Amino acid sequence: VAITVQGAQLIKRVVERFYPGIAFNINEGACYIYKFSDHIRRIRMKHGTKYRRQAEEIIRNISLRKERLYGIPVLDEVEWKYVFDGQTFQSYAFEVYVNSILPWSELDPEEEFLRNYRVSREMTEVEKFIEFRAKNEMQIYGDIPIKVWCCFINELSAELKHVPLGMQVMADFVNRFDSPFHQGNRDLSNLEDFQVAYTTPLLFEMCCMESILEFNIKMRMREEEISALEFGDMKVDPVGLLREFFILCLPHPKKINNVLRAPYSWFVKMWGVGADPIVVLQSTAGDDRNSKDVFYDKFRTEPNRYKALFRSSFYNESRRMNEEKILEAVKYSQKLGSHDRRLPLFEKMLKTVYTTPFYPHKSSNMILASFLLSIQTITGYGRAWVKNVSTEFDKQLKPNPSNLVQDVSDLTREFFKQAYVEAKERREEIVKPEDLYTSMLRLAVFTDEELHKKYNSVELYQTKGSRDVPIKATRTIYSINLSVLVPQLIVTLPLNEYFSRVGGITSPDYKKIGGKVIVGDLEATGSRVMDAADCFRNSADRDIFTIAIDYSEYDTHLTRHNFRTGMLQGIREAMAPYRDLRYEGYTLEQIIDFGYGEGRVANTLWNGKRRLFKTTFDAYIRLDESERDKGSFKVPKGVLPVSSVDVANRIAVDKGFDTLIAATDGSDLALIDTHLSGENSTLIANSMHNMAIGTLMQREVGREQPGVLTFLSEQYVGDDTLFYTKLHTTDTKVFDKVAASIFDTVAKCGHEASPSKTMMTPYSVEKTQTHAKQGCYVPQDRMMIISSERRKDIEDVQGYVRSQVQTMITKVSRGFCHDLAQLILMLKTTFIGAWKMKRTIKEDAMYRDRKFDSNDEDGFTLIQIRNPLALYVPIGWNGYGAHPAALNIVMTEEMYVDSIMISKLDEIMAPIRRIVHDIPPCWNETSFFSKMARPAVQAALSDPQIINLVEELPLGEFSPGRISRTMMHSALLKESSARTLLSSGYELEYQKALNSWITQVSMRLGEESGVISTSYAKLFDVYFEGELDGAPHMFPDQNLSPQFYIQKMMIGPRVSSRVRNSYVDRIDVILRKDVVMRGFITANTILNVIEKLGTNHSVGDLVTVFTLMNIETRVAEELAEYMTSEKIRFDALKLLKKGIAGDEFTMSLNVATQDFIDTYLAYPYQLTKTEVDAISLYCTQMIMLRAALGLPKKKMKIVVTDDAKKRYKIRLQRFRTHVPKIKVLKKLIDPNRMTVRNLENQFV
Amino acid sequence: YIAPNPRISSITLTQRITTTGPFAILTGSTPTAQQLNDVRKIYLALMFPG
Amino acid sequence: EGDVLSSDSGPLLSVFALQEIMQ
Repeated sequence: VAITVQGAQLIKRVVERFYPGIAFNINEGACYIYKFSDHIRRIRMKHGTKYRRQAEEIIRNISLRKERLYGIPVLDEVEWKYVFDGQTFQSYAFEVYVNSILPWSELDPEEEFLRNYRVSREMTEVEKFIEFRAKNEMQIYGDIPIKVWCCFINELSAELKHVPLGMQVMADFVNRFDSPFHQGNRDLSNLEDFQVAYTTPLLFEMCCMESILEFNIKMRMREEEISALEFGDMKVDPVGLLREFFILCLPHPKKINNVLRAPYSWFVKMWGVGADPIVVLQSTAGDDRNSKDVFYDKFRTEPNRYKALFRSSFYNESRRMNEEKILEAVKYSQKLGSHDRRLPLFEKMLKTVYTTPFYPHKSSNMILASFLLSIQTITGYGRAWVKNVSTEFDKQLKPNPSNLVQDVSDLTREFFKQAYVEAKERREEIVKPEDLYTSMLRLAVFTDEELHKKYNSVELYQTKGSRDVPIKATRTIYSINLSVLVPQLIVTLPLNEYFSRVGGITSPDYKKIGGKVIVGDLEATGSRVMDAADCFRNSADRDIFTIAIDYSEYDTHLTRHNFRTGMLQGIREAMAPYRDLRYEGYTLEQIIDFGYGEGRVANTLWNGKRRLFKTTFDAYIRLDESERDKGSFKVPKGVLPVSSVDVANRIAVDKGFDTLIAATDGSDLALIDTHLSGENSTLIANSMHNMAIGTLMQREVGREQPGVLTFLSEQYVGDDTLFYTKLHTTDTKVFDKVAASIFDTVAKCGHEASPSKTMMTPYSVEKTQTHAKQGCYVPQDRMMIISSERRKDIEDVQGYVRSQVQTMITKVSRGFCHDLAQLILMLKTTFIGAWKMKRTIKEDAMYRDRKFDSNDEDGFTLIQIRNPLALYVPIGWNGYGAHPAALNIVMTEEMYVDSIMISKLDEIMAPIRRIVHDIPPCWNETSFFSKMARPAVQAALSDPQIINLVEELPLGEFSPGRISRTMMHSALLKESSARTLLSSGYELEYQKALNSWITQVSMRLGEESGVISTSYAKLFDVYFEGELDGAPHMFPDQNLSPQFYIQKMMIGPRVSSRVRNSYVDRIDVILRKDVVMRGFITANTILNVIEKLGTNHSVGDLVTVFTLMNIETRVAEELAEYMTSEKIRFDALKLLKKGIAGDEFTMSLNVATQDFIDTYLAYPYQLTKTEVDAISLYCTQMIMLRAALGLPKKKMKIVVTDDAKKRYKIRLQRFRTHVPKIKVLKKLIDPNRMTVRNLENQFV
Repeated sequence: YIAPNPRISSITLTQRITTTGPFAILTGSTPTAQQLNDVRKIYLALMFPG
Repeated sequence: EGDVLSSDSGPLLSVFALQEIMQ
């Protein structure tokens, strides 16, 4: 019944189907075979050295399998005809697919490429262009080949006795068509064949996702022990909601899903808002509307105050635009596919969306609301051709008295001026001429002629870039030349650091400007449920009416000059207190228009993908005889080149459209005057543009309809506004006039905010893709498991799947099934390093690198199939660990000796016990600067060489610096060659480090002297005693598996800040701020320098020791006081090694905080500050395992008896982890510390 | 040159921790190769007195 | 060199004599 016994039979059966002649034993750590293909056999034929048997050996091992080398069997990969056992179905979706195909008739500039038919022996001017696009657009790179994904569902559908539709349309693709593509399993980036259609990998990636989405639901529906979902009155089947959706996209899935995701997201926002009894989850927090310290009460219901408000004309107009958006996506697919049926289950819900209720306390309404958010992720990573279009500023709106353009431009001048003043109070100033060159390392140049040169030329220019996104179409990224970005670095620096803090008060009548705007970081620091608690409590409040407008194509109306001049007017007038000092000869007012000049951002030439027209061939050669030029600009491989646009537009249209065309030089590609995403002021400026617009929003509402709609909060983030207001009348006519004056303010600014995008609702909040509904948490999961952003190279396979399980902690936290999230990792633990070995071996002997023989030079590489239960063997024993009973608990080596002593885990961890100390090891790979360096570095580099070299060869730790500059020089050649060149070196290392591997007995629970881990708690016993309250805590995030619902029930959501971040990580906060310190060195780096010397003779010998790290000099103050603090304050000198409590579900719980100790911990008082953390980090995993089993909630107490022999073993083992014997003569630390002097008298 | 016993300063000069002074700093320091040459200048002037 | 080590529990009072193996 356990996941380790039932699930391991399935992943073994996948290997029993994939490599069909493999005898697999579970109790072996990893079995080894090999296989080869003749793509490399043909190559050394061409160099002269012919081979003995060309394909005779291939005949020997196809189906007889009778040959095996060195005793190691040789087994072939399965063909495509057999991955579904030759099954066939009716599959009405598949016959919709095959009539929705079209050859040689597509528009060559288009966003998401349609169904092109592959006909063999066709032309090399169209079909090579279509093969050029699909090689860039349709790529399924990642960590797992897509072939074994299709075999995995074939094995998984049999056990659940349920057939997914993604396999039904795939099983008809195997009997009529042989092989869709040839993905090489070594690199996963090459797809060199399409047999019937160019969009065949998109056909599978939307099918290998379609199958998991209904295995996720059907497993979850039995966990809630309900038959089907329940819209507010009627029964509804969730799989029919997806099968009605999968048929509609299947003509053109990247285009259909991008226009159908808008009514699906809008439906979940406005569901339970119009019903008269409304059930909320009563919350309580601070007086500010943005306070995050929230306390939850039980569920209750209340009468709706806004019942008659939804009879208005704002919602009735907004609903028919969304019912149109359903119908336009339908009519585009009713003709391109043969189907006459569409969406019959969803259309019955949108006709009455407001008045139907939604109750979160029943699970049959929370799964359905989560499912519709997770519908849209089948066609992940929309990769799209973009075209190069210009400014076209005749459409740019000129400032007028009748328009608000000049009033917007004078508002935003007073906001950059105000951000500079309020950064002066937080000690954020401009950079100085002294540290101008030192402060240039914040990015990864400066010449008086290179700074005066322009870029509005065909000869020299700027070059665009592009990077992908999860569901959206591919957004651009701007690459600016580094000569003219440093003038933007010097003047936008006290704005990047100022809005970097997380705290803020958002009141409109407050005078300050920093709290009301906020720019987050790359990763969400903390959880998502934890730091979005201000969104939850305002959907649970009867008197908050939130307004959140949306700007469609924000840059096209940021293109206007009104925010360009008004920003630069406020830059110049605020540099007036800095008007005397000169930057390298010239003033500061001259250099701001070197980063915001005319040939910098006003009018610059940009080169993207080119314009191109589809024409005939006979008229092409009659004109191309005069203009055959190249060399100025390049042309894609399908297209035929000409010189200019003016000879390319005269022959433009053709009924046959045989051959393509492209202008190389005479194009005049693109000129843009718009705030770039690449500048240092991207997220600072456009969020201030929402502030200048949003302040004009409150004025016209207050001047046309006064007394109504008072404003209480103002949150401005990237391309979003969020007003927390309250409405003072439930009127049908008056509210219709207030909602009209909001759109008239945006339209008279220049933008066009859609009435279907604008949100004016009482009981629903969306903010930065976090949906809050009626006091609870409705989650989406757009993160996916098949595709990826770029091709991923598995360099640290110990640390890759340890990082991949973090993105599987989040998935089950949004409602994915817990055990289905175990089966995915147990599949994904065997198929990672299978093709990372160079040459073949013979077992129980040496490992052959060179062969020089015709037999073994055919069997090139090996296969390494690890056991599926390598997920559960803990770290430090050459395999990564996650616990089977709960995914959020880190399996460590002290947890392995505990989890076998518990009676409720003798059945689950019975097959785990036989594979420990059985697994193979892990593929664990590991001039200008004379100006841009601190004077700690320049004095150390301009030294006499007789003094500079003694810090390099004999002595010195020196983890950052000139050799790290060489590592920074190794980081810039890293991307192609240095990753590949050392990959030839680690493989010769890994064969020796595998042949010298002996599976060693006598596991140890301990660490070195100068560090300690969570395994320190095994010195003492632990007695589960006491009794606590069995009160079920209340929490907003419903929709969890029972392995996660019971951890949040017994242990509530946290209410304070966690204390377990030790003072070793308090100085990491000092090293987190500096980006010249953040990406390079940290606490494990800086404590090794304290390991080289403690207890010096003067503090003036103390401040200077980290200038010898040659990074900074200011933060040696924080290392002056804290070492003086640890000379005053007690400390255990050791560090803390851990890998636990970092995933975003553990940060939400009330574990590892100061209020967690006071009820769940009882420890002896003779323990230091970093020893009580090692007990508490042990104590967190014990209680989370105590709750996820069903064991009774007790108070964990570590006990020290009076057994005078056992009191001696503790005083012997606490001593050696505090002070080292031999290393005292290395550090020359004094033993007269107060903490280490107590150890004589602690336990006695 | 013969140093004294290292316990003759440990029981009486650095005997009380949580206090430092002029003497308690000088005990934790070893002479360089040139300060040890100036000790040789002290002991030459004590043998040839005036 | 030539240092020896044994099973000791006195953290301060025995490592005083450990430098006597050094000197």
